[PDB]
Amino acid sequence: PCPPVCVAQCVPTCPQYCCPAKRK
Repeated sequence: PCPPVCVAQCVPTCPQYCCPAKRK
Protein backbone atom coordinates (compact mmCIF):
# COMPACT_ATOMS: atom_id res chain seq x y z
CA PRO A 1 0.00 0.00 0.00
CA CYS A 2 1.87 3.00 -1.50
CA PRO A 3 0.62 6.73 -1.52
CA PRO A 4 0.56 8.19 -5.21
CA VAL A 5 2.35 11.39 -3.88
CA CYS A 6 5.18 9.09 -2.42
CA VAL A 7 5.79 7.92 -6.05
CA ALA A 8 7.43 11.46 -6.25
CA GLN A 9 8.13 12.12 -2.43
CA CYS A 10 9.48 9.29 -0.11
CA VAL A 11 8.84 10.70 3.35
CA PRO A 12 8.74 9.27 7.02
CA THR A 13 4.90 8.79 6.74
CA CYS A 14 5.60 6.68 3.49
CA PRO A 15 6.58 2.90 3.17
CA GLN A 16 10.24 1.87 2.27
CA TYR A 17 9.09 -0.53 -0.51
CA CYS A 18 7.15 2.65 -1.75
CA CYS A 19 10.42 4.73 -2.32
CA PRO A 20 11.17 5.46 -6.11
CA ALA A 21 14.43 6.74 -7.43
CA LYS A 22 12.93 10.20 -8.07
CA ARG A 23 13.21 12.55 -4.97
CA LYS A 24 13.27 10.71 -1.54
